[PDB]
Amino acid sequence: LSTGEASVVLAEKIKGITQQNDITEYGTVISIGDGIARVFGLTKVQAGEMVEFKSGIR
Amino acid sequence: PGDKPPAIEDSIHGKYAGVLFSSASSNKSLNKVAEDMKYFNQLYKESEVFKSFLNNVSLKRNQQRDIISALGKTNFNPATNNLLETLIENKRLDSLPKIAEKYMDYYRILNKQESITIISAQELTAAEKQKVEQGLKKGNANVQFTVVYQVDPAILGGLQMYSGNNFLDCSLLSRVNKLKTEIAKISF
Amino acid sequence: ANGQVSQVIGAVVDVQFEGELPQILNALEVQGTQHRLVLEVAQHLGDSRVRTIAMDSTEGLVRGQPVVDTGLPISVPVGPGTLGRIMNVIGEPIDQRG
Repeated sequence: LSTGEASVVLAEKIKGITQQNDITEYGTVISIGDGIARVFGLTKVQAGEMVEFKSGIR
Repeated sequence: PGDKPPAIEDSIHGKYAGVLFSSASSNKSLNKVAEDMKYFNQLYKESEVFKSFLNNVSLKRNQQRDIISALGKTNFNPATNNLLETLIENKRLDSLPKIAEKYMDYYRILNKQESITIISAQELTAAEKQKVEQGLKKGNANVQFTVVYQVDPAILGGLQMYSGNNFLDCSLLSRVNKLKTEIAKISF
Repeated sequence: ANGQVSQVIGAVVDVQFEGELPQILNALEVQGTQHRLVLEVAQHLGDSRVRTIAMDSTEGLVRGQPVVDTGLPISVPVGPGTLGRIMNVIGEPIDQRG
């Protein structure tokens, strides 16, 4: 083991998965139901902010 | 030591930490797993990208397995590797850091070394501190310990020791209050 | 048939899918049942799981049973042919009239 494995994990992360877009502006829906969606990685969002989904619904 | 962790808890991190300690301590090894989990703790706080990976929950199981393998397949006790595989299957990867820390706690409980803290108002002279060691040593006389000092109390000329989880009060402040209270309840 | 029966709780049935999930309100059909069992998607619980409501009795189901995603909500036959014909909730004829 080594402490420099961060670069190794970072490299595998960018290529291993076709995901992880700009988290600070984008997010992923963990679950949807009962008129509620569990968005993921939607950091920097403000309380009451207006977000938009894929289909255009806000 | 009987494949029995120090304490049994139903918490998420507690459950995995207890099972790992028992399973690890079962065959032959406890320190190997301790170093493995310790590595994750250091990496969890040093590498920022690694933290976001564990906290990530929307990631797929197959994706998590590929990233874990990229980190390292060797230098980790089989108990640690089997633990990670279980978390991915149960979506408990987010609870990885707590499990790591919780595991070390049990290991630190098995550690015999303990830290004793002495609290005193007046500064402890070099010669005075020497006498404190003989008292604590002669008191136990069967276990090694490390002494720590901290002098910011409200009592005056009082001694209060903290040894891991035990507290013994030899402070003069306790004596003063005890007498002033009994002298009032004389009921003459 | 990219779905599997993760759990069965009375009439409610959860289907474990892989990759893309069925859109909400879609109609899922279980494979291997005695009679056509259609499941209406109600919500996506997460972790590649979806919660559906069974249109027919869920008796005799098994965990891991394959499920097919119709891709659209329950589709019932409409038109003048339904006139004078008894139709089921899933569009099947129960009048023995073909």
